[PDB]
Amino acid sequence: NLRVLLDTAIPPSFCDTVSSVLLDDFNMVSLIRTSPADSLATIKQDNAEIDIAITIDEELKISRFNQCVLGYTKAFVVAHPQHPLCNASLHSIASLANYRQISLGSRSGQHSNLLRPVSDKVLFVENFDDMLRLVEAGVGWGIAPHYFVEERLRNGTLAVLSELYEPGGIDTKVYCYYNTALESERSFLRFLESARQRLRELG
Amino acid sequence: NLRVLLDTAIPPSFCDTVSSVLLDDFNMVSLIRTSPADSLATIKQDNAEIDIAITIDEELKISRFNQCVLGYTKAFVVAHPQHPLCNASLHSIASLANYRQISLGSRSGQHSNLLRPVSDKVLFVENFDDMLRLVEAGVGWGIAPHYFVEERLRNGTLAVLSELYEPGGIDTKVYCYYNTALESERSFLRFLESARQRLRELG
Ligand SMILES: N#CCc1ccc(OC[C@@H](O)Cn2cnc3ccc(Cl)cc3c2=O)cc1
Ligand SMILES: N#CCc1ccc(OC[C@@H](O)Cn2cnc3ccc(Cl)cc3c2=O)cc1
Repeated sequence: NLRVLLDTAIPPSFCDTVSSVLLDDFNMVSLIRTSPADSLATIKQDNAEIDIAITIDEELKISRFNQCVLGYTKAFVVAHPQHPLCNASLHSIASLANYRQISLGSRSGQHSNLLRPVSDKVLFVENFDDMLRLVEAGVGWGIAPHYFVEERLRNGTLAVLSELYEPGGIDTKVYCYYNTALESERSFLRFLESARQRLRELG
Repeated sequence: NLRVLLDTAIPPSFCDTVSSVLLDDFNMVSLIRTSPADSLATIKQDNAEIDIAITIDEELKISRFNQCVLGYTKAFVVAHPQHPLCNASLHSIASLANYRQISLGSRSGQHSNLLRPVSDKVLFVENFDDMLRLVEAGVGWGIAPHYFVEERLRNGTLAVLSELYEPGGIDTKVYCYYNTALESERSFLRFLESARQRLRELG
């Protein structure tokens, strides 16, 4: 009985080639979604008995778990096309700390260095859809995975601000936190390669 | 009079296409090398009057400076080919926290989350050459830029441990910390693109 956690920032499609692989080796496989901001909070609860977590969030050592890199995914800073900072200049990008940010909140109330909001003017939400609702309505700017803002960008309903900061979008590591048991377990190594293979393709 | 800081982790070659560009626009251009672990410590000293810093080190806001991404470079965990952990398994990689690490030290004595040593058994050095001296002699393992360990790897004098953690080597962002003045300054934007172009090629 394997239990896998995937945060909202992982493409849902990524699951496709992965869950096939696990199911070839494991007979029961449970899949769980959390906010990127709740992933690590969740695996630390011992009763949660999570075996593997795929998440963008980073911490330097979780008691029962080793860490490794599955690959990279792109996220963008986005606002209402006629947001003040729409011109996307370097002065614009510096000033994100002053303008209202739509951030993912956390059960634990606390945030990693990676996921903490950057502005004093913050408005917390439980998922990216809620976030992008308020960003379309010009309530604030937010940062969200490619696969969320892909549609709304071509539709002209949202504008990118991030390009002069990180051209091509903000590259962000997809980490795999795994219960120590699964080191020297050919099942997990089998998963690890196909998972990497899969996430290279989505690039 | 421009003053640019490049840490040891930046390929020396990167300077080539860059310093040409700056010199087309700026008439005096001073180039300074520090340890990655001293880069940000240095620019914070006000008398240091650094205008631009190219460094792998990360912090969330430095008073007088904005941040952006120039691109990505690869670093590897390396040891003596017959180091205990030479087999490079996931149990090996987890155990790096127990075996002696050769780390870059810092004037400020303190380290960023990114650059802090991961093991209790640490031996500090001022540069990568000193580091790789002691790692060849099996004194410990260390992590160093590609361009340092490139030679010693083909020569069989050093072995990679990092592959099952991050296949292809540990991708690490090259950041550009720049004095706020240089936002809305076509000279700097001119530098910013060629710098990105240059560092894409070195990939
Ligand atoms: N232009 C610009 C640069 C810029 C980048 C990040 C900025 O802050 C966002 C922070 O609130 C927390 N953060 C950071 N990196 C993430 C990566 C991926 C994903 Cl999916 C979510 C996040 C995320 O929430 C601000 C400015
Ligand atoms: N196998 C394995 C995974 C692993 C990665 C880093 C590990 O820790 C190194 C730390 O001491 C501080 N660090 C982190 N990332 C760096 C990136 C580039 C460069 Cl050039 C230097 C550094 C660096 O010194 C340990 C294990």
